[PDB]
Amino acid sequence: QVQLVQSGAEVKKPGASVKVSCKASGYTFTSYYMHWVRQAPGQGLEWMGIINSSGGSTSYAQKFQGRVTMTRDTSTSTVYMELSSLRSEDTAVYYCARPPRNYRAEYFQHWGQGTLVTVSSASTKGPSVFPLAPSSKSTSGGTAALGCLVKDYFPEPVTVSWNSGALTSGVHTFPAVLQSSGLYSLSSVVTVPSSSLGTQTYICNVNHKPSNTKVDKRVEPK
Amino acid sequence: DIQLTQSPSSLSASVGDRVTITCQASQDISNYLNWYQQRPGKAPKLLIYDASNLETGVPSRFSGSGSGTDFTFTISSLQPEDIATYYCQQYDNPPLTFGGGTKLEIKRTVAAPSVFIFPPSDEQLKSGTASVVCLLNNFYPREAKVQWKVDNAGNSQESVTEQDSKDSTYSLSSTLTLSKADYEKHKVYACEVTHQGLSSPVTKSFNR
Repeated sequence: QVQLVQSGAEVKKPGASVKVSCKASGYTFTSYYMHWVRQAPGQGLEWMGIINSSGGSTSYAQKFQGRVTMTRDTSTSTVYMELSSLRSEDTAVYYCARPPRNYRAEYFQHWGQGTLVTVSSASTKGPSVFPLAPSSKSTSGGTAALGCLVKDYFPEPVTVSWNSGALTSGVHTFPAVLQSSGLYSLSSVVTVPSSSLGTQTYICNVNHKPSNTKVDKRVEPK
Repeated sequence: DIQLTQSPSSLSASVGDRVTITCQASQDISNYLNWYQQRPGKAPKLLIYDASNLETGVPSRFSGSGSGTDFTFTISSLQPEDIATYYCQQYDNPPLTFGGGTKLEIKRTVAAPSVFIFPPSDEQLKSGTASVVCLLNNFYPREAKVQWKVDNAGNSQESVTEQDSKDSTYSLSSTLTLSKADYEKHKVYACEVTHQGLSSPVTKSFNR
């Protein structure tokens, strides 16, 4: 299947640059254009520009003229978007997207997973992961709630899974809140049968790519 | 640039309802107008291209029509998994532009929150801070109130999930943070939840 796997999230100081990669597979790289589209948190979609995988000629929206550079390596099927002289309002999820064959058809049939770029003076901190243990006070008629609390981390995001992706039903991972300390805290919870608490192990898998933190915490009853 | 104006901004409809969203272009763009679906946490997804063509693999309940300046997008039978923000996009003239988005929520039956409370873990207390977590699970509609009562009565934070694709509910996480000493001081930790599903506020508590 067609895959566009994008590089990881990162924080950059104002005035610095980011280079976001997008490795493509499952199709003939050079037969397709690649576009870039960005989205600031809680906002709409903004087109940045287009590169021809064949040859590398580029065209950019006026507002990024002079600070965006799109390139591509045809030998690694990778597309690069570099944004220079970063400003606060460059904080966004950046997407690569490919349209169909041209044989003008600019609708994006495939998207990357997005890369959060955060423009900040603050420095990267990994998270502390604490368990929210199932108790009689997190039980409700045979339904028990457990979770884990991912605290004091920067920048966004973290990904949480449960039992390495096996447990998907009943899972809520809440949007991160920005504490007074300038750091983010998040909680992930899951509801399970109270029957399960003695028989099944629950482990939350927290991953913070910017700080290269990968924690696996077992949550057990109190 | 070609502006795209989308309407409504947001809407709530019931499963099975027919839903139509409109896009207007600031000038003639013929039929170079696409529709994308952005579900919570996910990248956008092409549903309709060139005003009316249904992208391959997209359910038949999605349709689009129009030409020139006025376009429509229709969901013929609204499904719970259709919760999302929908965007139009023109490509008649660069720069490619998007509309502002239409947020589509599901209207369902009233659902009261399941309230749970979590004392701070031992590990976190070792570190000198205590976070108490109050969970309001699977409730509808979205408006909910949480008041923290420490010893039966300023620094809590709340967070609401997007509407759940499965059962169309919301969930809410509230966290009260304290120094280890201030936590060890008080005895009763409660969160009092008010919501339309409850005939009266529910207090869920624990004793340290």
